[PDB]
Amino acid sequence: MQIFVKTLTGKTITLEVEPSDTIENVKAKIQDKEGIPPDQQRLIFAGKQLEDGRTLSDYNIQKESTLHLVLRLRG
Amino acid sequence: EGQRWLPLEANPEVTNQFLKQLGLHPNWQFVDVYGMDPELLSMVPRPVCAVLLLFPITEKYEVFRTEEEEKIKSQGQDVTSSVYFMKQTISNACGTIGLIHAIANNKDKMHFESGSTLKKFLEESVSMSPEERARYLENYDAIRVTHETSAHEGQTEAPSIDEKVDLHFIALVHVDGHLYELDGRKPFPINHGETSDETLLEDAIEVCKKFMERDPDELRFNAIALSAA
Ligand SMILES: *NC[C@H](*)CC(=O)OC
Ligand SMILES: [Mg+2]
Ligand SMILES: [Mg+2]
Ligand SMILES: [Mg+2]
Repeated sequence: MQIFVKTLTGKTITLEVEPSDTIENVKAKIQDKEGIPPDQQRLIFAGKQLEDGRTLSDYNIQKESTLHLVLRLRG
Repeated sequence: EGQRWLPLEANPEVTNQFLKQLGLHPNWQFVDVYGMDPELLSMVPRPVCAVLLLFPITEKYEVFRTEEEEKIKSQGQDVTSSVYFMKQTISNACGTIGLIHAIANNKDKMHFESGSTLKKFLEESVSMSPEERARYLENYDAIRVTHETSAHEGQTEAPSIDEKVDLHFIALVHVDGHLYELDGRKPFPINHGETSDETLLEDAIEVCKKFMERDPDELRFNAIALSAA
């Protein structure tokens, strides 16, 4: 199934995932597409912070859901 | 004094702990900003008294900064005397300067512990010039030490102090009806137009949008809002 990940700038990243995918796996997929290291990624779904060990299913993230990506960058 | 500090992570947990260590009570807390549309901005608790924006100081950005500086010097702008502005004279201290700008310009709204080191810094520097404030920070151990400790916190590992940093923090605040961008690398605050206590977040985000559309190939932006808690 597909899910969409939106950045602060408004860019939409489309990912091919499975309900069984862990947040860690989703971050790795984002790295492959955007080159953003997982450590710098904080994923959000409907206002909730997502943790690496849980799965999309755990957060009830279904097909075509949109997650929001916050970047933990150093200034 | 030529010192170099470590770059701070754009993370509410880190910034809120930094403020706690400097003696500010937690009824104001930074939160993440997930997007720029009404629906996502509605998730940010109100009121919002400051927005810290982390953005890339790329070559394209510097061209704009250079043009902006000359435009403002040649055409003028308004900057109210109420604004507290300090220059950046310490490499990588932008995070601390951004936090100082956010609290300094909202000081009357804050609740400080009796021996708060941030409160002391602000009270002692209240009548200093932007340049004198930078010199004062260069000698203020309490903040140097806290910044260092906070620099090691976060989701990411702190880099080497000599590694290149091309991301910067600026503060956006509302003072006397106008939105001001406070960047210690600039010669003065930047007036971005009108705003109010109630629309600061939205108006600050419009400025953030400008930064983003100037650098279309960059995704490296982060905005945190200092919200009531
Ligand atoms: N993130 C460190 C502060 C910004 C900076 O390095 O200015 C050059
Ligand atoms: Mg405290
Ligand atoms: Mg609330
Ligand atoms: Mg006061």
